[PDB]
Amino acid sequence: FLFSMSTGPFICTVKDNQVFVANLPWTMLEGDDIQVGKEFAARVEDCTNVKHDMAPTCTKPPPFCGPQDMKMFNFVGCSVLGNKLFIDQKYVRDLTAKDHAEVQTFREKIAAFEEQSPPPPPSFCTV
Repeated sequence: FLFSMSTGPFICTVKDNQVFVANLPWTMLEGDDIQVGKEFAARVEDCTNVKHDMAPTCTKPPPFCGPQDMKMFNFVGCSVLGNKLFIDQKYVRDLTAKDHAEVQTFREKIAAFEEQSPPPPPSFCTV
């Protein structure tokens, strides 16, 4: 398809200080949080690969995994997670009001297309 959407929680882990949420580079840990990232990452690997348990009671995601109920929108060319934009799996910027407007226009066009010339992806998916 040309669109998919979901609500958290998403899989969260850390590699080389980089926090990944839904496979996107959400934020990077510094200072006294670095070791916390290491412990968490270990916990995630143990929970997932050894216990075969992905429940938060096992993984215990720290607050740096972001809001556990944030929304994700996937378009052709880019994705929005929470209020952050990613292109080619790289953070671009925080969404602006205009960006949110494009998201709703796209959702409304996808709806139109469904009951129906598919909508083009939001302009922010380019460059």
